Amino acid sequence: GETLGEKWKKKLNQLSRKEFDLYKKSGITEVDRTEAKEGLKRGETTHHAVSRGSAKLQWFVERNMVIPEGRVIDLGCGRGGWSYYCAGLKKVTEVRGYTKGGPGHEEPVPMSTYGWNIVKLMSGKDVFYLPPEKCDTLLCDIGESSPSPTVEESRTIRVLKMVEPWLKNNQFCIKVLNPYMPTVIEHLERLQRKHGGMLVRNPLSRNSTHEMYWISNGTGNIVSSVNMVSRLLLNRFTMTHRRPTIEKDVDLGAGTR
Ligand SMILES: N[C@@H](CCSC[C@H]1O[C@@H](n2cnc3c(NCc4cccc(Cl)c4)ncnc32)[C@H](O)[C@@H]1O)C(=O)O
Repeated sequence: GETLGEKWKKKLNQLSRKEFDLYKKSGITEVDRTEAKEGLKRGETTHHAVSRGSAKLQWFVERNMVIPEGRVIDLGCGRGGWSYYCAGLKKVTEVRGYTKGGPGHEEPVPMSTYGWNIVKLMSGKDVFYLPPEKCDTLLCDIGESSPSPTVEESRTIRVLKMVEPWLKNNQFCIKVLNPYMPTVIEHLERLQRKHGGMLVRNPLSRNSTHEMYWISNGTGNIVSSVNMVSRLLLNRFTMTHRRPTIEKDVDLGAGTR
């Protein structure tokens, strides 16, 4: 090839575990989960986001990169961070989340946070087998990291192919697990011409993944954005651990819509 991303990946795989754990959060942003974790351990059902995902999606929404509305589909919902977040938003009328669950996979967590009544989370659902449904907002956070970039290329292309029939001039935010492999870039470019949007790096993502998100509201050069991330992540190998920038987690409140 060999792409910058592929060079990054080789370096990452060389790291000792100790080096890996220091590198993965070096200079990133993260929300302080202390209060939420404690609440959730005690079975508290209000205010707390169930995962770091609520803040991650919030970052895109507060920047208008995706603007959830009407019927929201959340593919690979896990515990439900994206779903519960969207459920509290003014333009949102219904949230449908699908996730695999079972061994190796997070189950949805029931909560009584704001707007929980327009929300249904369904486990036991492999979205590769789901036929597309009409939706006003399509979200997808699927993509499992692997030491092998060709395994990740395969997973990423599977996701891109799976999501396309759900895209019908709607709002969207889709995880692209490995955006640097050449075949992925071709698919993304084709998809961009057809459905628009842009690839964006979220500052809350760990340095241990090259994930970027395809969001509906933006434009830009995919190849440039991907290389920018590869250079960033590579540069973060060169210095001692920079402690992450710590921000407040989201308060999702209580009550119905
Ligand atoms: N955003 C969330 C955090 C969510 S993190 C991502 C979540 O997605 C779930 N998951 C993984 N593969 C899945 C699959 N098909 C398999 C598959 C694999 C690759 C490509 C395709 Cl098309 C299909 N079908 C359904 N769920 C899957 C996984 O258990 C995790 O909870 C939060 O805020 O909390």
